[PDB]
Amino acid sequence: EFDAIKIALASPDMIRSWSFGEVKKPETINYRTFKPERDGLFCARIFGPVKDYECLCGKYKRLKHRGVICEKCGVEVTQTKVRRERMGHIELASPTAHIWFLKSLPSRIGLLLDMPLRDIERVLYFESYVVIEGGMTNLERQQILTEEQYLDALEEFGDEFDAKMGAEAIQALLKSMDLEQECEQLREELNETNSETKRKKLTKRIKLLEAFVQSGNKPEWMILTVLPVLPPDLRPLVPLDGGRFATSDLNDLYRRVINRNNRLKRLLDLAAPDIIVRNEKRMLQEAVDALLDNGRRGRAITGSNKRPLKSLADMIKGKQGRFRQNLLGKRVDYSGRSVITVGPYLRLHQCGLPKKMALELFKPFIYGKLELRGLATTIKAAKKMVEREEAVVWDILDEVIREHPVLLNRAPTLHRLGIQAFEPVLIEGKAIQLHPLVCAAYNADFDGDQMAVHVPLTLEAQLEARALMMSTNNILSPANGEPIIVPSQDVVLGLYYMTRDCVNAKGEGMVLTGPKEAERLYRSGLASLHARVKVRITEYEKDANGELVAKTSLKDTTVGRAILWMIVPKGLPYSIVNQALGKKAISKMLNTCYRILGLKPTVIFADQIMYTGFAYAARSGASVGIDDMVIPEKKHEIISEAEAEVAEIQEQFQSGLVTAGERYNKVIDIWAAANDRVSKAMMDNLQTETVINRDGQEEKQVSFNSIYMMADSGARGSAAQIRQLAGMRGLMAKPDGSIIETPITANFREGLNVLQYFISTHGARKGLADTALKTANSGYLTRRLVDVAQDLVVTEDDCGTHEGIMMTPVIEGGDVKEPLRDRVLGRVTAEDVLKPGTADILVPRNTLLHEQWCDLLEENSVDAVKVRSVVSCDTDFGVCAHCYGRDLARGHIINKGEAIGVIAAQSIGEPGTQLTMRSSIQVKNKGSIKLSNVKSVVNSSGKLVITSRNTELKLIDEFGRTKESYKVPYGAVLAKGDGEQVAGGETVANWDPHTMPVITEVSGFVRFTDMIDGQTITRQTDELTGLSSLVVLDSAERTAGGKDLRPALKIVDAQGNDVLIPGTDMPAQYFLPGKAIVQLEDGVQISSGDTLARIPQITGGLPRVADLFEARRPKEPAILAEISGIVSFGKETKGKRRLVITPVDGSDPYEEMIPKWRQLNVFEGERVERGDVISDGPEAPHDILRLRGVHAVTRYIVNEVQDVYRLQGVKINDKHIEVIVRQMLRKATIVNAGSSDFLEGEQVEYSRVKIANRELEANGKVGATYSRDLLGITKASLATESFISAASFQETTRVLTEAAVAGKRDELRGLKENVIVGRLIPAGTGYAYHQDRMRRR
Amino acid sequence: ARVTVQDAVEKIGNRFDLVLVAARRARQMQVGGKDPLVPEENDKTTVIALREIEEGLINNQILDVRERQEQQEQEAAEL
Amino acid sequence: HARSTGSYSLVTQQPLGGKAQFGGQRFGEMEVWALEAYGAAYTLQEMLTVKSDDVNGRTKMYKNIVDGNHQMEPGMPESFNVLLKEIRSLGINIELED
DNA sequence: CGTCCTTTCGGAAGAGATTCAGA
DNA sequence: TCTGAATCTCTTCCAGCACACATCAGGACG
RNA sequence: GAUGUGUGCU
Ligand SMILES: [Mg+2]
Ligand SMILES: [Zn+2]
Ligand SMILES: [Zn+2]
Repeated sequence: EFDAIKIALASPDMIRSWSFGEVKKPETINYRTFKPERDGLFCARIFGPVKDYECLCGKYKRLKHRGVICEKCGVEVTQTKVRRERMGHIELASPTAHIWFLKSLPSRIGLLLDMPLRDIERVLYFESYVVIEGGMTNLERQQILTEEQYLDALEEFGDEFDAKMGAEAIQALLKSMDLEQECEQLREELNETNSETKRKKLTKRIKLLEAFVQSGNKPEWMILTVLPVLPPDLRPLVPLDGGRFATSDLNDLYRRVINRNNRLKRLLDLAAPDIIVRNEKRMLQEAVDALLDNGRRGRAITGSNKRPLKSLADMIKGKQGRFRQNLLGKRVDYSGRSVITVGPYLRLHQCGLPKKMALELFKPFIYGKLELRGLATTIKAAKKMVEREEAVVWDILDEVIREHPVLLNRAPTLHRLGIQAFEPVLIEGKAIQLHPLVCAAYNADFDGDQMAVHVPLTLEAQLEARALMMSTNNILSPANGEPIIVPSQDVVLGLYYMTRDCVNAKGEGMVLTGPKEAERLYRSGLASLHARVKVRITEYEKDANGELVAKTSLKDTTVGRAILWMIVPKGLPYSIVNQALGKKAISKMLNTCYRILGLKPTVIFADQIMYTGFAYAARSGASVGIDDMVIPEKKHEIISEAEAEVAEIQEQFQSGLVTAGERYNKVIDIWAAANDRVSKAMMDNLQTETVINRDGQEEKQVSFNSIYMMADSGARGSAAQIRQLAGMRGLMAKPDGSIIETPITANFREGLNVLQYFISTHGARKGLADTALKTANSGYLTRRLVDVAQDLVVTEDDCGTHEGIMMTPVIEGGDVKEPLRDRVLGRVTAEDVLKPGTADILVPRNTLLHEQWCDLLEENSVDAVKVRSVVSCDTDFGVCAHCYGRDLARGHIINKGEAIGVIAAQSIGEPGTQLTMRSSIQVKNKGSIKLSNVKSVVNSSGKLVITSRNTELKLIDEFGRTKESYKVPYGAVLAKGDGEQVAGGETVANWDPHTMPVITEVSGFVRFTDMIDGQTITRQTDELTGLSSLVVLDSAERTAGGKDLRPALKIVDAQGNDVLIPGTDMPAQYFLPGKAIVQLEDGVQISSGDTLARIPQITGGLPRVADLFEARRPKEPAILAEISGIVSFGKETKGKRRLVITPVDGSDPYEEMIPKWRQLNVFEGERVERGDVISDGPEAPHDILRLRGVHAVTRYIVNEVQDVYRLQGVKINDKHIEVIVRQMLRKATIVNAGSSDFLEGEQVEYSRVKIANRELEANGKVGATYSRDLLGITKASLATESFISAASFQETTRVLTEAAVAGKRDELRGLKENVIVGRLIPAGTGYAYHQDRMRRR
Repeated sequence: ARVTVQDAVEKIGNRFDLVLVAARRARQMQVGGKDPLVPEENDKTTVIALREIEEGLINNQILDVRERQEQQEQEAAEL
Repeated sequence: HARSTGSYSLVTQQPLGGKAQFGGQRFGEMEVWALEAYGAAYTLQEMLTVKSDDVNGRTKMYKNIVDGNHQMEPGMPESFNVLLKEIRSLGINIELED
């Protein structure tokens, strides 16, 4: 019906066009026989009839009189629903300024007139006068005059020239202003001026003026001459309990405005004195400002209870506005909620609906069959039949309910698995029985949480619920390739107890003839579930072309492992149940069943696993008692030894041998060692406790301790918790974080002291306040992530790009954090990877790297694969299916047209509740050694010293893959060299954490060039050694004579001339910075790489992820070199020291101020490259973007946020983070215009630039060069092309004012605008619908 | 009876076109007088449509051809 | 608690809240994202149009359901018209194009 | 009844607004 | 002595769901 | 019907 939404300013003619009348009397309903007034806020003649098809006076009462307006009261006979669609208007006696356009920050009124906001507000509130049409006087068009100044001006120049006040003066200024002339003048001034702040102010002004010229708006429409009113039914007067009428804030604000408007009209008719009508006009202005946006003024007016009343702008914005309360989400019919219980008898696709709740949800469906079976004749008969709940509506209900799925939602719907569709089973009760295997997906225990049932009505909704949302179809997580149907904590205890061996049994020598005989023997009580029998089992294998071939063997197993083989489907190997199945073992069993036999056998297998785990966990009686927590006999001795050692440390401290901190650290270390000893003793005594006669002498075995069994199986427990139950609790921390130096030496089996229990509560309540304040912080993050990335949808199928990212295994210095296979799985490569049969093509260019290709890549030992990422996709307003890869929830490529930007945001934001909120290089393994960016020299001691900070030391395996990576500082001595086979367990690089040296490269004589004591060197001789230390002072402490003279240590030859540095034509001039102590004396032969001078010198939780995704600049950002070439200094610390970089070939216009707080890793005699660090600290991901590229910043963001997630053991695929990064790179500033029509400093979207340049290059013209921008997820959402998504996300007023002045237009192309409007989202089936819709135009 | 829709997704390889095709066939069986092309087991229209998709004797092309043929026959019988 | 059809709110024609008033569960903002992730476009549309704000397409669905039919003629949610009128009650002209 | 009337346990971007200190 | 960079006020938002109570112009002159 | 307060459950 409509394809776009246009927003603009409203002219007084337009406002009168909307209105069906004028409101002139500030009077609501009569407080009488409840009828509306004559021309009040509620009126029948203006807005419509109160009664449907009835006039107000009662002259017409039927439908045949529809259309004719009455004559007594002028109320047309029509529907009563026209009282919520027909607006009125108020004719203001004096013009009034719209508060939004005056105090939006920036002020549209203030910016359009180039006047400060203080002056505009002063003129608006009648506190001063402004000058219009100064004429041939000494007063200009934008001059402000107070009362005394205006009196003086009237004395000197009281001619026909006039200066005014109020909104009338501002309207006159806006109307008399010419847009085009101002645009020309300001463009000329922008071209002429050189001030950068003036440049950006002028370009903002020009953008506003051009947006006003292009759009069909006028500057003076911001001043409200006519003010419209909402229809009465949108601000209703609901009758409270009694004769009274409930308050409505909008009605109060409207009555307040009309009061002052009428008083102003009466005063202007009475020719009242100017000051009184001036105060009345100011009061009308304040009333209108309170009506439109209450609280944007200094003090919000209060209607009653001393609380500000809700204005028009307060019901569009905020969590309680129209957008986030009634449009983005809403209350829904055919729905209910109830508590959830277990019902372990259900299958994976079944839930259990209460019999009294399904009769209320499916009530119209029951009506449509009671009216179809002839059991009822009308709606009333069937309604009463289901009201009295006859015995015939329970089989009608059992037929309606047959194959009609219902959605089951849990309130914090963090990810998409929180809504799944189940087939209902009618149960007696009031609780919604929920299958045990979907609880992990829902994150729902049964301690009292409730679920909501929703009923899909239409056939398309039912088939979506069955084909997309069914719990059968969701056995893989969308966040990663991990299963989500995993048995937990009782199914795994049952399968662990069943599949275990005890070395004795009722029958242990017997040899069975199949699994059925094993069950027959166990159930008869002739054999134990833990026997050691030999069963003859037939296992199938599909090594043929999808055909199952059987093989029968005689295997040594238990009775339980043979009983369990009756449920494992045909095709799986027998060595999948021939072990002690923990949680991981059966999760892997389900995972291999899924990948070998498909989906339907896995869905059948999961229920069988659940039933046979529950049955054999019930049969075990695996209880827990107090004797199961076995205290070690050695716990007392270990604790006594630790007490003796801390007493010895105290004795040492009293004698003064150790300080306080050393004593504290030693006590903490010995108590930690004691805790480790107690834990190890307890774990040994638990795990190997059971000693059983093996039918011979005696033998040990893994224990059948109940608590140990449920800790070993992974059912419910850990090592830390079993340690806190039987070992000792350990060292507890203060609320600030400092560890208390005396641990809790007891445990929950044998009490806790009154003080040991109070000590525990510090860390007990820290971790509860953390999770209480963490939900409100993770929800905001996932909301911002959804609203940034909300609208990517995989739209094309292939974009044909040869770009991508270089996926390599991540190495932090030790063990590999993530191998290449996990980082490259299920993604389309970008270029053919070369096998180490170099120049032979291993894989094609656009193949999907599934498991088979990853294994092949591992066999050939490749360690760097160029792969196609989302951030490099070339499609517009979407992502190609090949630049995304595997669906990760289904085992194929991503389907064209499905919302990956919502799945990405949910996948990143769901684990937000798991994150918290508050030397030398030792080569570890065997291989070769490589150095990146070699710049080193051989020292006189026989080894190497490195002369570049960006070097990387890589330990390579014998195959050729990179195994370890370390960073080598400046001036670090090596122990071996490149290409030399090292031995594991030796140090290769050594340096000092302090004492930064200025080491040279070649030997010679040293002459202290420009160095005389008292000028640049202070007389500060090291008293410990007595050697005269040539210590150069810093900037502040040295005298003025040492500033213009720069010290140098030039290495000369025997003749005193200049020794030439190899590779260049410049000598070895070594400039010394401040604090550079020199131990060497004059006239001394130097070594090759000796230290001529020496210079002595975070959060990883949820806030870290928020800062990474919002691209906040850190407190102490690392400085980077913005251009390559040589580096030097300029003026002598002009407040902050000026660093000047000079390129070798190009000009050198770059120069940056640097505070002396940060120590420069570079010196005056180095050639730096772009992107290299000039300081130390965390890089802000804008310098990375504009220096090292776009792939560098996406790799930085992905690695940092993935490190934060991986520290907590959270697996999230990198596709999602690349998606959010892509949505963070959408704007692009313009460098030069060219043949395009973009402004110079205009920040316009990247897709617009791409399409414009691609259509320009199709012709003979030349496009435009752009500088890619990066914005946080909160700024990349407010700056999107649709003003509806931005308005519904945040800052509704600030977005709507800009959209109104710019005359913006919304194409409704994302996912949120279609939800708000109410049509089909272009994401699933709606993708096909929208494709047809767009192809029809 | 219906539990898993995997075979239907195999026949119509999108799982989003599957929903539309099955909805079209189910509305044919429900609003229209069309009879199922498979012996039903007291299943609802959606499950019958999904089964017919699994058995292979319906897709978008088949539904379009059948609708065009019946429209042509209705036009011919209109005279 | 359960609800098929009951009373609806006044200004925004949505089902009421709570159990005392025969009210419906709130398909919130976060559940819309879960439906978008699945690609369930028709379920989402019937959630925010037919069993909600859209008054004209809400009785037609009831008649279809007790008619033997399962098909909706969706329209525009009446809460979006409330938003349009409340923005238009400021000095802002917001409208739908063609 | 009828009817008229008038403080204070926040943290980031960002937009005025001032200062400064330099030529 | 006009100008870019460093401080100075003011804006916005801070997960979802049920359920109890209280208050809804009322003071006062005619 | 709107707001506020408070409790509680997730
Ligand atoms: Mg719970
Ligand atoms: Zn009348
Ligand atoms: Zn692509």
